[PDB]
Amino acid sequence: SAILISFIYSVVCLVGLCGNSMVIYVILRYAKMKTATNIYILNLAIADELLMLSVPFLVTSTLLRHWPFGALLCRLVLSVDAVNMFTSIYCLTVLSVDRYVAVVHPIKAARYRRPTVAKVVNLGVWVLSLLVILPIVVFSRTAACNMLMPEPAQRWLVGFVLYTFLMGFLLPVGAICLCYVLIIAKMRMVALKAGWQQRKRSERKITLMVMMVVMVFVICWMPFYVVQLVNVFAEQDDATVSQLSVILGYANSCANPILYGFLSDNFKRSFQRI
Amino acid sequence: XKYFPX
Amino acid sequence: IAQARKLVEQLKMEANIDRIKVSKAAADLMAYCEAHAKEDPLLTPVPASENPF
Amino acid sequence: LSAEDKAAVERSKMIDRNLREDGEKAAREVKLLLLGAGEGKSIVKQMKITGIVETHFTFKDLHFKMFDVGGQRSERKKWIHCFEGVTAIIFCVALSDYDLVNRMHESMKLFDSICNNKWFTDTSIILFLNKKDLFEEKIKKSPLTICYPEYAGSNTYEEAAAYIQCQFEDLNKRKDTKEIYTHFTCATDTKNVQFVFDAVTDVIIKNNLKDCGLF
Amino acid sequence: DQLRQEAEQLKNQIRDARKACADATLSQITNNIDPVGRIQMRTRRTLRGHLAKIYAMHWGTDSRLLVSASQDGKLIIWDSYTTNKVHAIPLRSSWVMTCAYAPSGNYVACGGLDNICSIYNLKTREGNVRVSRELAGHTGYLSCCRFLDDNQIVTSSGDTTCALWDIETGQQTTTFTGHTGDVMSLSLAPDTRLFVSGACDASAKLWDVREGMCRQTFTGHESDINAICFFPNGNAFATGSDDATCRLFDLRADQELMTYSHDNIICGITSVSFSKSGRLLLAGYDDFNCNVWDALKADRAGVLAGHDNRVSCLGVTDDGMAVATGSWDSFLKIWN
Amino acid sequence: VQLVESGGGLVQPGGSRKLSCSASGFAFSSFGMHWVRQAPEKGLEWVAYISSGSGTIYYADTVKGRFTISRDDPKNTLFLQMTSLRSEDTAMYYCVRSIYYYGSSPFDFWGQGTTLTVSSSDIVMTQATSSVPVTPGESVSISCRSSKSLLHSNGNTYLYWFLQRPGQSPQLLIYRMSNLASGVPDRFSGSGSGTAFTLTISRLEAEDVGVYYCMQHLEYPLTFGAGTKLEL
Repeated sequence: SAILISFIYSVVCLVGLCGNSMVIYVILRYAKMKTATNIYILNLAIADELLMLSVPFLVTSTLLRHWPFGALLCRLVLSVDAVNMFTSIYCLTVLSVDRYVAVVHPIKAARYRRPTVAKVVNLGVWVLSLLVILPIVVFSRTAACNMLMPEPAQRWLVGFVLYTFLMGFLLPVGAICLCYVLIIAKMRMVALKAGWQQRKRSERKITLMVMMVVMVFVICWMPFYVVQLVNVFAEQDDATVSQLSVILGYANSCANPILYGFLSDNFKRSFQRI
Repeated sequence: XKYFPX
Repeated sequence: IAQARKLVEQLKMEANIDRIKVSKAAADLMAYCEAHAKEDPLLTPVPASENPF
Repeated sequence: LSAEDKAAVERSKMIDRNLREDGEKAAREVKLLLLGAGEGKSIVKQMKITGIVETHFTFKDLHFKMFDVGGQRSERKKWIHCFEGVTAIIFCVALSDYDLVNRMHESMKLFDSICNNKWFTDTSIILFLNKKDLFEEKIKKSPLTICYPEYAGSNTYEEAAAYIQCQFEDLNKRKDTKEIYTHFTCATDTKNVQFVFDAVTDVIIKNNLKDCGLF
Repeated sequence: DQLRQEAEQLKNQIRDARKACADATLSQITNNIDPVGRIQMRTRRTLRGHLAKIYAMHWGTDSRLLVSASQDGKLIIWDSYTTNKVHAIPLRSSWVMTCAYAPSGNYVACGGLDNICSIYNLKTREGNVRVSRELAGHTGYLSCCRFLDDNQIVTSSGDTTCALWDIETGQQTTTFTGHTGDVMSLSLAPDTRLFVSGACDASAKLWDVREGMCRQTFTGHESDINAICFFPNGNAFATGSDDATCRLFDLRADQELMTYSHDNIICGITSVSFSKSGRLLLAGYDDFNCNVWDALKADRAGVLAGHDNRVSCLGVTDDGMAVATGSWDSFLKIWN
Repeated sequence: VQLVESGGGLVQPGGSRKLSCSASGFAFSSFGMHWVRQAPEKGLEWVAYISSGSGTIYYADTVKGRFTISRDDPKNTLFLQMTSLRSEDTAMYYCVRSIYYYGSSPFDFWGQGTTLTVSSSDIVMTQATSSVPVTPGESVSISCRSSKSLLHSNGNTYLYWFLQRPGQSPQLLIYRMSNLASGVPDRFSGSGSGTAFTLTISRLEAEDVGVYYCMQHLEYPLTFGAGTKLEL
């Protein structure tokens, strides 16, 4: 199972790398990034790429059972994984907010929707990621690369687990579900009073798309953040479900291009160019 | 954590 | 009839003019192109020193 | 570099900032191209807040600029590309013209020329079917089949008006791209402007979904 | 009634005249001349700031300042060397289809579907660009205005006419009629004594400024004409139409010399220009790019494909050091 | 245009005072503004500069910390707040215009100025001559020398010439050492290069008698010459 799961790990890593790499390639030159949407897509692609490039390390830690890369590598890889995962989840939230303030607030938002605002918000997302992930570097050493915070080790481990759970699954889901239900509402209230709307049209396409950018995100990360807690507050033996949970967590960063990428008008045109 | 309790 | 007299006058005024052969026209076109070929920056690219762009 | 070369750069940056701020204010105005064969021109009087005739009005904190190009006698092919990008096209058609003359067929021909135009692939058309009052009396006296031989329905407003509306909406060959917001013009103070605002906000919402990738 | 017969005969006579003086086939005259070769041009500068399709640009006689008009209701003056915006003139009518720069540099003009050529004064106390005049009198739309001096400008319009104005007064001092279609382009001779226009009747006309009467007519296109330029010698001009073809006409032979076309090109030419030597003919196309032609061989010599939309305007500097292209993607490019 | 100045007067040493400059007849907001100073019987010294949009402020090394230059664009006003005044601050202060774009003419208009009195690496421009007797019709050449080449790598020689007739304010004559301002005849001209600069007058005439000043705009602080008086 170790060999087959490692092969699947490599396949997923390369697929995500290809997808997000082509994303940045399309957005840098053929798209000619001007607006905030392109900045956010660029930041998300960078975050996704950085997260994805650390699969084989984990696959060797699960297969080799040791860390033959050095303590500094054990710290750095872990830190980069936390940074990329958190900033990817935050870029998703910032994209979802930028849309609510672009279809429901299309007038006053012009001041907010500027490239400078996008860049400063991106810098803030990266800074927040680093601030919330430093406790990893501060307490990461070879044991098996893991965290060995001071006693009570269990207490610090639940504190960090709940910190990440909240600040990287709940605030996003609570600000990505809301920002997408208040977007459908606007498409409904302003559809009946158009003088042409028969059976709702163009809502059947945005109500299924919107309920597909949230299910993927909330189904790739729910298993990870539930099995974690379950396991701190309960736990079990034999395991290997952790492998499934982790692969799911890394899979959300392979489908992101298929949602915020190839489905964007500029992305469609630029990909048609090549 | 990533592998596995926690 | 409304504009069938001035138009014919304009056509007549256009016709009564000397017309050189196309060979001479080509000759002076080529002569002008050759005489100014050394000072056409787009035709002959200039070094990076004498290039404000 | 030099003191005065950097004051020029600062001036250029200020000009850029003002251009940005003026482009932001222009994108919140809804440009509407006013068409119609032989002119509901004069539909334009609804709100009471040289080639093109730009009429500016306001409704619910939304600024409307209605550009009328009736005075331009030149070939439409040479200046219609200028209006590529307007929010919508308000196309007024007089219902009380089917019996006159043929004129309704001219309206249909113009609607086909404009809707299926290389420049207005995604530009929604607001079809204003006015003169319905006179249309009632006309169909009461003269059957609607005068203009539509294929018409096989009761010469009554409820049916004739709907048949004409479908005969007009069928000219659209790109129903996936654009949508025609039909409406039977009735003064009713703020009734036509209300419909124009509703259609314009729907179009704006579609465009913003397209611009955000959300659709 | 029967008077139409004579005209036909006269027409034949005219043809015979320009058929009698045709014995060269210019393409056959250059059999022994070395080709220009291959011309690769790089986008030296990119000028950004217009938020809509730009429709016209014009170079300053200093070869450093240029003016460009766009549908965002803006007339921007660029310092091409540093990409600096010198002036940003807000326009009353955003439907602008042409823009000019005075040879002195004191004034810029513009106009479009408003039927007026507004003339703006750049060098004023008060440190602002005020509109110094608004020339009305056209019943079509302004398609091209080109200054003669600070007090004289020549316009063309969609009402099938051209005009020559006086600034201090604002009256049409001359009117040039004879086109049977919209006039879409203008070009003033280097001596500014006689200009040439190209209309939608698929014909060009060589006028006279002082007299006010047409001097020659030039046919050969099978579609409407959108661009026209004069050769540097002022003895020939190039026209670009919607039939995907550029043609060169000689004012002395009263006949076309070269046709610049290729089977793999089907779009229409939007702008035309020459090089300082008149040895390269630059033509902007609807296929989103520009093409460089060997004006004496008719073979293409390069391409300037860098625009993501229709190239609408195109112009070469007076010193010849640079080319500028404007396009519907709202960017200008300085090539060299 | 008009640039009126108010606030001048008599204050005690160490006090504070505000000078106001009211602009009328030009686009104040698109104009850089300078505060120049002239001691009772000495030459000009640039005191402060605030850019258009107020996004850039410069001060002389003699006023940093205690002089603040402000700008009220909506009401077209310029302010100079002075604290801890000294006897060296007694002078007439001038409000000066400046626009900066390709081909502009900075320092094209000066105010009349306000008198302030109180009780008891920089480029150096050398204008050696301090008096020159002349007769109408004679051609005179005023000379200026700088301690550093004013020619920039962009081809501009940032030298400016001013003229101040008795009981008047300085009046720009030449900008960038060759260009002739608007409102001055072709009699005046300038030429030179790299620290060697000469003005030239042909067919001199009355109303040309005054003090001709030199200035460099190569870099801040802006420095003036000592003034070349020209009498009969």
